[PDB]
Amino acid sequence: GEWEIIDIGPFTQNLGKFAVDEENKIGQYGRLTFNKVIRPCMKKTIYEIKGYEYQLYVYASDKLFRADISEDYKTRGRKLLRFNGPVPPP
Amino acid sequence: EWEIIDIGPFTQNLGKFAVDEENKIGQYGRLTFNKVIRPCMKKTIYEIKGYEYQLYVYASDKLFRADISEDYKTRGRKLLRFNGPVPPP
Repeated sequence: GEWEIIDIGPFTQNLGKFAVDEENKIGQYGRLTFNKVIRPCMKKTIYEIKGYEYQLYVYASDKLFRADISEDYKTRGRKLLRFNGPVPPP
Repeated sequence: EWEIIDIGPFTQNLGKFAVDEENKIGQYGRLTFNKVIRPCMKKTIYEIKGYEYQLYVYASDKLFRADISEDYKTRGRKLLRFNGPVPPP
């Protein structure tokens, strides 16, 4: 799915040390001394839209072509991937 | 993952862009755009942005709940929340 349970090895423990260190920067508690991270540890893989791809039946010089275009999400920057033809009508 | 969109002005505008970019390379002589017809397909491309972690961490022998965000591209980490003390899982 999008959520995953990971193990409590060095990488996970190091996350724990990071939490405590950043918490001491704020100070909502007393200076904290890192002990250990215990199970369970949850990992959420965050997905984001990069861009889009379009498939298009397009007439040019009275010839049927199949054109594909990629568009970026943030910038709407467009690019032509492929342009083949003539091809048969749907 | 695949989606059908109508052949309205926006779609036609994609057609105008495809022909124009083809003229720049030129693998089909000078072409003149006419129109785009059905069906038009749209595939939405997703990419990993980062990660969020839920931790049970002992600090000064108290059990806290910590949430940390980690970015995919930059490896940048941030502490989102830090509550406690909390009961053992």
